[PDB]
Amino acid sequence: DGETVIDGDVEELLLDLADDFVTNVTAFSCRLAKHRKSDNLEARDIQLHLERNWNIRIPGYSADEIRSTRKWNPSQNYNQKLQSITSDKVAAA
Amino acid sequence: TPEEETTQVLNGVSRSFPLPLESTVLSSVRYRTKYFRMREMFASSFSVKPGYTSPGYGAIHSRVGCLDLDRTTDYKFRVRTPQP
Amino acid sequence: KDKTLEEILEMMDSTPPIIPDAVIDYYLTKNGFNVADVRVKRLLALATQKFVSDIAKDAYEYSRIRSSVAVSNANNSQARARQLLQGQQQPGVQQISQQQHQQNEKTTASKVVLTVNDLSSAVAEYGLNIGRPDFYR
Amino acid sequence: YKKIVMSLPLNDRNRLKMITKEAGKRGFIFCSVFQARLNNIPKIPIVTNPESLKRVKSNNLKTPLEWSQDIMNGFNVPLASESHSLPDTDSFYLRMVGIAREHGLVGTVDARCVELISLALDQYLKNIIEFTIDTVRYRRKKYSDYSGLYKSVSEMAADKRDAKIKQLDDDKNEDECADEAKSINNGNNSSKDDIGDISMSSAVNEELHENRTISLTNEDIYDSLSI
Amino acid sequence: KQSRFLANKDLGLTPKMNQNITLIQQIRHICHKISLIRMLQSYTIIDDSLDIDPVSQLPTHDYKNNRELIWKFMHKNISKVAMANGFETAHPSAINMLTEIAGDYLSNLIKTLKLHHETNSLNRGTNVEMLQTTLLENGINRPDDLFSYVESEFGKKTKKLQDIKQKLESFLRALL
Amino acid sequence: YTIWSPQDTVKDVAESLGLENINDDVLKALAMDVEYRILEIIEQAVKFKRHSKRDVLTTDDVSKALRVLNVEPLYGYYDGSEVNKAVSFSKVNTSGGQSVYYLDEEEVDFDRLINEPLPQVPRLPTFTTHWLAVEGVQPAIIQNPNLNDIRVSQPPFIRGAIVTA
Amino acid sequence: DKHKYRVEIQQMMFVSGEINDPPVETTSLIEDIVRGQVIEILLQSNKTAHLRGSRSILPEDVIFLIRHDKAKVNRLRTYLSWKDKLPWELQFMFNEHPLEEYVHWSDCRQASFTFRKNKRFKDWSGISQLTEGKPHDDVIDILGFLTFEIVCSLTETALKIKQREQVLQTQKDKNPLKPRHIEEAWRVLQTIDMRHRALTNFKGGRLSSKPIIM
Amino acid sequence: VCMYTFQNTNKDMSCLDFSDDCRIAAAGFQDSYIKIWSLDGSSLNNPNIALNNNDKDEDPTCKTLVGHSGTVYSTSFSPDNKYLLSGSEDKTVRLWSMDTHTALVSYKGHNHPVWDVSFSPLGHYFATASHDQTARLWSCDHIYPLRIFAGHLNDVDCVSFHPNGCYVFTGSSDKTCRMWDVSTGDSVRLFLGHTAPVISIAVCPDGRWLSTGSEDGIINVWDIGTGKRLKQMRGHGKNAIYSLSYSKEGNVLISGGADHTVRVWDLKKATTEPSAEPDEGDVTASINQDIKEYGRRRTVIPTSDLVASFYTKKTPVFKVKFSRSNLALAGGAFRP
Amino acid sequence: SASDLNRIVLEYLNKKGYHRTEAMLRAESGRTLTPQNKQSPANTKTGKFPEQSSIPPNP
Amino acid sequence: PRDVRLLHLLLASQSIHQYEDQVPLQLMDFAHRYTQGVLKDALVYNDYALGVEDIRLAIAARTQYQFKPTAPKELMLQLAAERNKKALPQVMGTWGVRLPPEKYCLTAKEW
Repeated sequence: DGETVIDGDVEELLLDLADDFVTNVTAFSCRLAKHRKSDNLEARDIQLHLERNWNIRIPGYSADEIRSTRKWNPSQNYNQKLQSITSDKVAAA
Repeated sequence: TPEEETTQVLNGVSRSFPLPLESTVLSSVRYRTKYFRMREMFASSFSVKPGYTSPGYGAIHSRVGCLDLDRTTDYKFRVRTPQP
Repeated sequence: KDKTLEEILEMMDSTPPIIPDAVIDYYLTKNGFNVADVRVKRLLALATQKFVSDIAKDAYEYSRIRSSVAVSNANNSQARARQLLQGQQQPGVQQISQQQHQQNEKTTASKVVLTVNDLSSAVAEYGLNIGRPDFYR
Repeated sequence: YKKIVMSLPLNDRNRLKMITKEAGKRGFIFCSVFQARLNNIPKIPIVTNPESLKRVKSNNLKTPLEWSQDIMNGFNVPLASESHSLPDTDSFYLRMVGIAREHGLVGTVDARCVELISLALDQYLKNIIEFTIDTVRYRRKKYSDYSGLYKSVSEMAADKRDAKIKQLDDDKNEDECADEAKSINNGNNSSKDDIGDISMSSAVNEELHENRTISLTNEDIYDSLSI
Repeated sequence: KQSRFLANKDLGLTPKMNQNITLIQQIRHICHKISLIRMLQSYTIIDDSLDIDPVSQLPTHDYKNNRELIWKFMHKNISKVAMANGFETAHPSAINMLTEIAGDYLSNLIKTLKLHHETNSLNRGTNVEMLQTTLLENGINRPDDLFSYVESEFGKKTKKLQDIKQKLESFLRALL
Repeated sequence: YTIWSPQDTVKDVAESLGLENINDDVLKALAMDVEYRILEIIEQAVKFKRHSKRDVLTTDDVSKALRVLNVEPLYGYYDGSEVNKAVSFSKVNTSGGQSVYYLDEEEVDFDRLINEPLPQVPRLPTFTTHWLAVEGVQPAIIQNPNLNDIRVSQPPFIRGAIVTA
Repeated sequence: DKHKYRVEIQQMMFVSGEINDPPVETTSLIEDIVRGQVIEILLQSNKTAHLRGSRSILPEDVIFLIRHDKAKVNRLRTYLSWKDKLPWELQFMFNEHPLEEYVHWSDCRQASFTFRKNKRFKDWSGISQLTEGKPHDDVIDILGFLTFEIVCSLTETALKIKQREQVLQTQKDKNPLKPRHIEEAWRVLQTIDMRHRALTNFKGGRLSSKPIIM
Repeated sequence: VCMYTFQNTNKDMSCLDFSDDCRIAAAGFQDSYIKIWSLDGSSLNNPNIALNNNDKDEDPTCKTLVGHSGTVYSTSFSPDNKYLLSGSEDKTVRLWSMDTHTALVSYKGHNHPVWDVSFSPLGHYFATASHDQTARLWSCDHIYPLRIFAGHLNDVDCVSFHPNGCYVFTGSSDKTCRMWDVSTGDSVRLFLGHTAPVISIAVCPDGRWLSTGSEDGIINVWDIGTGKRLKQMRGHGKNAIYSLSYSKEGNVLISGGADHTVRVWDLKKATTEPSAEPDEGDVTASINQDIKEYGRRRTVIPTSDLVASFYTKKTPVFKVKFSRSNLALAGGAFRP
Repeated sequence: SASDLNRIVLEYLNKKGYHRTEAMLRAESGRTLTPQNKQSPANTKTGKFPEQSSIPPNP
Repeated sequence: PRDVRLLHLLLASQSIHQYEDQVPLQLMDFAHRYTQGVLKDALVYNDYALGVEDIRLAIAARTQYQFKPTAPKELMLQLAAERNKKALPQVMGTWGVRLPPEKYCLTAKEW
């Protein structure tokens, strides 16, 4: 169905894009590795930073510790207040 | 009285200004590296003529930051300046 | 054979979509690009209609899953059709209506409500994030 | 004053709070010149804390004389705009260790996160190039279950930079792709970074017709044109 | 004087959508009778000829390019398609958000086709290729699925609601 | 603190996630940054208000400070018969130890939304000219003001200093 | 740990294309991909089923996550026909309803992921780790069928991109699957559809989304 | 002052402009039109003797221009008066021919909304203001910009040339304005002293004095040589000063703002040029702002430079355009 | 804080290479107003049109 | 509500006395979504390693792509200096408005 090729100005543009992408990933990954109170720059920092923000979703290098599973169900005060809101919404009618 | 309470509430709202806790300065890789490279060439080229000391550390010979090993979340730090 | 675009415009020559001409004309002259072909207007009307049919259908799935009454009606559909078929003439009523009253005041008092907390999840599938809180404190 | 109807139904705890706030709650900075200065300067990690000093002395990590050399060697990498090719493992390693010495990490950079960075760049540029490719063309055989050859230009990578604008870092790179990637037809692009001067239209100056041979500044730019 | 809005109101997809809507409504009515049978065993029809008034159809009024009349016709033609799925009651804010979403989708379609028409790149597509890639880059991945949707919603759903009506009518004849 | 919330608003979203107990330093710094972002929306909103040649801050003046600041759009703040301040702040209190307001809304049928008639549309724009001044005084036609009812209408910070030739 | 399901992964690879004794790394990567996909399926299904108000995950609650692929749920319905009515359907809106190696090719298809018992599956995938209730009525059979489909489709597209990389390599200068083939097959299978992107294209903000399950 | 009041614009008419000979008016709407009015009641159809067909259409002596996809925030007429330049919030500036009523060229160099386009004096090349804190110099034959004017802290609101077309003046929302060299690009002057977003700027036909108005209702004048303040002007309400215009021969400033007034200012009172005061009193002078019923601190006190103020009765003035013969034109929309 | 700004200005000129007489004369040039040009809008007796020489402007 | 009138006082503190009704509702529904996303990403970053530096990481993760960038004047000055290297082209001298070439104008196009 056809071959698409690239031109030189687009090559300089995409190479500058990649050149800034590298530093923008590793500068936040260094902050995560320092937030983990360590000194080495492991691969879980980079995989977490690319999973949460860019969602590139690289298959497993350390992607079993990165995969954190919370259910995001609310507290007991919040379901109480939702009961109060539903009670007023049914007592209004 | 509600009058002094209202004027002191409006005095309180007129004094609160927020700053952001995290602001990412819009900059580049390439202009930062080229600034560093040109400053390294022209810093290694000339001399300092100090009063007592010169700025820089090993193989920098310019104004270099003094970020600590801890407190990496601090907003300011010291720099090097030729002290007489 | 998958229809070419010329066949689609040749069929839009005969069958106009739901969204009429002047709505497409207002959105055209609101976005620039004045076009004088009626079949491109009908094609964009059909495209917007199909996209919101998909969004409202996914909202219908999200609103039929998140209610216990709908999944219980789908589970006990023919099981209660048995009770309705055994609901013959008046000799034969005493052995039924042990479960009919509760789901009778559930299924006949339940109308399907297109809700903000349903559409926000049906378009969070599509890329949005419509975060409306439930109270304001 | 005149806001008695509105400032009164705030509760007593809220008003007793909001008659106390002031300026001087923080330790921040807000001078943007100084923020740009601290984002510009290269910083080396030092040690004053004794527990961290014994923690960095035990794991055989060195004094700041090595981290300053590591800053310089991470900066001196031929970054990928100059080489016109995607970087390799040693360039990745040296740049990432220089960045990690900038942020404070005095440890060692792992050897698998470099390959992770490589695959990250792979999928990033593949996403960008694919959503530029499927806009100049409608691939009929693809996107279906039953013309020639096109080159993507910089105007196209500006045109689908905005029709799908979410695909970028939103850093300097997208700013320069929006600001400087489009060129007017007298732009003189196939150049040698200096031939767009005005004096290269007006005649190479010759040499040494003088006892003291001091020349003019319009000849110095012809001298630097050759290099 | 008939306004330009009510021109194609009976021309091929509005009668089919109206047949879908009245089949949904008149098999939502047999269920009320059988639910009444369950209780003893213990309608507001559509109208599309609504015009504005003849005074606002005068050429001294901008009856074609103001926000509120187009917003009301979008509201009507989106509530006409949010009930072909099965909804029968909605919050106002839900239809307001759905009309905003349809407006932004149609504006993005016209903006993408506009950007493909007036680009100064060295490779502009032809008349049909720009339409195909502006259908591709937002919504439908091929042109043909539109004809599938007209097949799916007005050729398949109508016989589905029709034989559900026939089976429920035979069931009501078999009950009493 | 600052004026957004100590805990009374941010903490009721912290509980909406599921997070039970967090320190007040977290809520202080977090609410300070949240209302800094609110002011950052407000400043681009007043910029769009000024360049749209208006005096109120309509809902489409903050909805264009969103696209500029790349914020995901807040859909559902524009409805039929778009008038200036289409009054819709009917938020209903709910009791307890503190206050809870939940924004009641009445459900409606579809067949009273399709069988509902279309509103009035005004005339298309025209202009009309007159003389504001002929030599530096105002000729007092019906189209001119009276210069003494300008006192009783507007305060001198939205009408400025009256002087005449 | 890992490497629990290696022989069964090889058995499911054999049905799609040629086997040629795939290495330890390809089987390990397919195991970690399937172990991630099962956790994402259980998290999304538990989030959907808790808001109904029942911690027991229903059989239709996991078919909810694959409701778009009508051919695949028809395949699931035919797969549930040898064990000797969806809530979102068109009929179920309304309240009331009326009344020589071919044998070796086949036995690999009868070999499944969790066919024997859910003993190694429950502590490998961690069924009890994230589920608040007791879901096991038919969630394990669907969670076996989904992983069989995931491995089949994943090795199918990995085979096709290995063949296309082979023809690209023999055209540039002029047998086993590797981790790079599985990773680019994952990149092919994890691209978001165009209709699930249309409403964020002209506004510039980083698209946060969910991992697409097969 | 001849005031052009536009009636049926439901708060969706942005800043307008009049041409020179005052025959065409251009108003940018919030729904992506440019509306073109013949101010003489003329045909505005440009037949040119062809007379082919189409009297079946409705011409209300007014043409609409639909090329934008965002809201038009500024609009500028060429001194040739045959072309129109419309800047929108979709990130283009478009060019329109005023004698066939179509679009000619799209101009794409911004990534934020465009707020103030303005031609040159000689019509050579136009400058542009936008939200990205930079002004851009263009040319009508080049699709992409020629200079980038960067150096402001907030975004640029207004733009104007020196009357020779050799410097550029940009005012910005960080309470300052700048004078830019048009060739080297770098700023030559920075004028400090305001307390609000500078919204309209204008430089006198002499060229030695710069005047601008902020959103604090205070006009002020500097001289471009010293760069410091000669004096200010304190008669407008604490509100926006939408437009600004100059006397053709001499210095009399006409300010049409947001407080529904059009005010007249003597530039040469407190300077070293007194400009020929009369030799020999009034009753209304110094008693109008000596009423002060609202309070001393809650009222405005005008400078000695303000002489007259024409109120418009509930319509605001978007545009003041001083014609050649001591007749100014104001323009705005009837607000309720 | 304006006398400190004056001192910062004087030290800036001293370090950026302005002689004491040269800095004094540039200060005195900066203080006095722009005088009056009698041909201010270029009156049509002693004023000329701009050149149409196809070059861009240069201050 | 307390935050509707607190937003009234906030809007009045920056001299905004005319606005519509749903504008504090829009500000509250922005602040809810922003704080919910920030606290969810901060719960992720605290399970990784709550506290204030955790919130700082979670609001530095999303400062990088949506809101107004910080101190952009020196990058814009560098970019301006890259554009203001080229001297200005030759202009027409026939005192009018010159168009681009005909293919670079919106006229030779077809529907």
